[PDB]
Amino acid sequence: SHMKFTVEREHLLKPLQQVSGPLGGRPTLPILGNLLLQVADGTLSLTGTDLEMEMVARVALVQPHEPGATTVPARKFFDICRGLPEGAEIAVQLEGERMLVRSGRSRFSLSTLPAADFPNLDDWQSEVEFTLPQATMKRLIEATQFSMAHQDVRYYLNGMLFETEGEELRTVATDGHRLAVCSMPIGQSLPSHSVIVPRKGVIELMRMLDGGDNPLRVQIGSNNIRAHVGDFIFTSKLVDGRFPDYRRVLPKNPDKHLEAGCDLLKQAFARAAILSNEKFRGVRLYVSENQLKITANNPEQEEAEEILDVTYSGAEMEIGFNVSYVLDVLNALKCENVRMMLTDSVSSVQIEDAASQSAAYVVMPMRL
Amino acid sequence: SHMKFTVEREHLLKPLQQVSGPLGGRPTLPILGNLLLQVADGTLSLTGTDLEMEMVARVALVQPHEPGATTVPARKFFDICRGLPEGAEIAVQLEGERMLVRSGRSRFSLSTLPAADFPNLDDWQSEVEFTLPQATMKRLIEATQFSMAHQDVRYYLNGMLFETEGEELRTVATDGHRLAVCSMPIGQSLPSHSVIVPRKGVIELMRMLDNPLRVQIGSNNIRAHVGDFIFTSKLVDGRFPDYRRVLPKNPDKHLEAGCDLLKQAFARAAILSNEKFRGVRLYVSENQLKITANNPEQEEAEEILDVTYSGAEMEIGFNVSYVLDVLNALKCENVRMMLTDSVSSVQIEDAASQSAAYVVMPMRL
Amino acid sequence: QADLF
Amino acid sequence: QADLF
Repeated sequence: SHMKFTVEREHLLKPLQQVSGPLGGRPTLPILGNLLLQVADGTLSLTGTDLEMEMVARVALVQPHEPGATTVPARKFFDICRGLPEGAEIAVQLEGERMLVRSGRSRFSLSTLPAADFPNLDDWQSEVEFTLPQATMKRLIEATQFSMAHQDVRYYLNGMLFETEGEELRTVATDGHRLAVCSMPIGQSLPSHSVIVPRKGVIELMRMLDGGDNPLRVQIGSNNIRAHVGDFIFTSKLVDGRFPDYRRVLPKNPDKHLEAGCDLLKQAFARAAILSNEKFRGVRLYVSENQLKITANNPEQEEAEEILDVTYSGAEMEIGFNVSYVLDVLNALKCENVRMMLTDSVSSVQIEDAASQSAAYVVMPMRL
Repeated sequence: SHMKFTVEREHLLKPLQQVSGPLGGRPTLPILGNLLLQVADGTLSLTGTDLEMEMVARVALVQPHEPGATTVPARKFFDICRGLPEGAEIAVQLEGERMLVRSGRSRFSLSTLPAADFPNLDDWQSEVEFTLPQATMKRLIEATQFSMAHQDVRYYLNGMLFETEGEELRTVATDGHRLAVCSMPIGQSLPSHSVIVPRKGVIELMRMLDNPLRVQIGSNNIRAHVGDFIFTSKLVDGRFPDYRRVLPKNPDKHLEAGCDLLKQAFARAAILSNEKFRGVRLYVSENQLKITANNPEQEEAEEILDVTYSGAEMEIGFNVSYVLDVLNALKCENVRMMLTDSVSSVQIEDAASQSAAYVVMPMRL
Repeated sequence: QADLF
Repeated sequence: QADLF
C-alpha cells in the first residue's frame, strides 16, 4: 500500500484513545487488537472493533499525504504517539509489511495485517433519526447505567433500553432486583421505538460524550445503532429479546410517602453498610413518625444503627434492602431531597428526587 | 474493661490510618485484624501488628476518660470514624464483650478480643541510637527502595541495608541485578554498624514520615519514633552484599546526557522491547547514543540522542525497566553514566550530586 | 432478595 | 541478565 500521512501529535491522541475503546485485553483474533488506518481524499480514518461494535475517528490531513490503508497494533501505536514530545510532527508510511513511524530522530517499525482482512459491521439502514445535546444523553445514561445486569443469562438485561416516545428519549436498565428509568425531552417529535444497546456499547457511547459544543446525531436501524459526535462515529449491534416493561414494574398504589435529605440519607446508609453482611449487604429500615432508623448486623454479631429525622406519617413498618442498591440510587440522584414511596415489607419501593419526576428508581426488598 | 474516651474525629483519623499499616488483608488469627486500644494517664494508645512489626500511635485525651484496654477490628473502626461527619465527637466505651462507638445518633457495636491476648514483639535492648530529620530518612529510603528484591530466595535482599559509618547513615538495596546506594551526613560520630530491615518494614517506615526521628537499633530489631508515632520491626538475619565491591572499578567510558530526554527515549523504545525480557541495545559513539529495541513480532524502535561521551565505541544491553527505574528516581537535570565494557556493570548518577549511586548489570542481547 | 419480575 | 554478585 502507498499510504502516507504527516500529522501533529495532538490531532492523533484523542482519536487514538477513542477508537481503542472497543478493544479488550487478549483479543480472540490478532487483527482485533489492531486499528484500521485509511487515507482517502484529505482524511485519515481510524477504526477499532470487537465484532459487536466499532468506533471510527476522522482526522483532516492538511500536510502531504498518499492514499491507502493498513492495520497496526492499537496499544503500541497509541503508546508511541503519546510518548512523543508535545507538538511532535508524526510522519507515517508503509514499507512492505511494516508501518514506519518517524518523529525527529525517533523511528518505529510496526508489524501490519492487511486492511482487506479487517472485519466490518454488515451494511444496514437507518429507520429512526434524531439529534440531541451530548449533556442530555450523558444524563440519560448516568441516571440508569448502574442498574444494568452484568453477565446475566437473560442477555437482554445486560444492556440498556433506549426508547423514543413523543418528544422524549428514555433509558431503562434493570437486573431483576432493581430498576432505573430516566426520560428527557429532546424537542422534536419522534416515532415510538425501543431498542436494547449492549452494556459495552452503553459504556462506549458514554465515553464519547465530552465537554463539547457538538450535538449527538443518533441513527437507529432494526439491528444497529449509530451515534455521531463531531469527528467520531460509534456503531453497535443491538441486543435481541423482550426487555421488561418499566410501566408494569412501578409500584401500583404506594400508600406510604417518606421524604429526607439525599446526602444525610446517603452518609447514614454508607456508615451502616460497614457492619452489614459482606455477601448479602442487608440493612433494615424502620419507619415511624418523622423518623427513619437504619440497622445493619453481620455474622460477627456487630451492629450499626443510624437514626435520622425525616418527613413521614403513617403506619410503622420495617423493610429490608441490599444497602448497595440503595446507595447506588442515592449516588445517581445527587439532588437535595429524596422521596421514597412504600407499600409494605414485601413490596418494592420507588425512589425519586423530591423535586423532579424525570428519573425513577424501583428497588425490591429482601424478606423480613 | 472500664475503658472510656471521647475524642474529635480529626484527632483519630491519622493515628488509625498509621496503625492499620502493618495489617495484612487475610489474618491467620482473628486478633491480628484488630487494633489494641489502651487508655492510661490522659493518653489513648493504638497498636497494630503483623507479628514481625508493629505501629503505635499516642493521642492526648483532653475530654473525660477512664482507663482500660480492649482490641477491636481495625478496618471497621477506621471506616466508622472516617464515615462520620467532619468535626464529629466520637464517644467510645465497653459493654461486656462489645465496644460501643457513639456520635450524634449513630451507634456502632463492635466485637472485641481481650487486650491480654494481643501479641507483643519480644522485649529487646537498643545498642545503637541516633536522631535525624524525618525528611532525611524519607529521602534515604525513597532513593533506594525500588531496588529491593521482592520475593527473592536470598531473603536478606528482600529488604534494605541501614548502615552507619563515621557521620553518615547509608541505605543500600539490591536484587542482584541492580543496586542503589544513598548516604547522608547526620552530624554525629556513629559506631560502624549495619542492619537489614525487611521490605514490608521499610515501606511502613517510609509511609510514617511526613519533629525529629529517633532511631534505635537492637541486635534483632529497629525502632523509629517520630512525633506521637512509634514503629518497631524485627530485622532480617543474614549477610548483605558489599556495595563497595559492586561499584565499577576503573570505568574507561563516561557518558553525560539530559535526564528527561534520556528517560523519554528509553520509555518509547521500551514499547517495542520483548514484554518478558525488556532488553534494549545502547550503541554509543561520536557523541551519539542510539537506543534500539526489538520484539518477537520483529518490530523495532530506534532513538538517537546527542550526548557527551568519552571512550571507545561500544554496544551494551540493559533491561529497560531497570534503567527507567533509575532515571525516574533521579529527579535531576543531567545524568552521568560510567561504563567499562558490554559485560560489566554501569554506574549511574546525577551529574551534579554523588549522594546517590546506582549500579545496573547489563544483559546479553 | 425478592425479584421485580 | 548478568548478576552483580
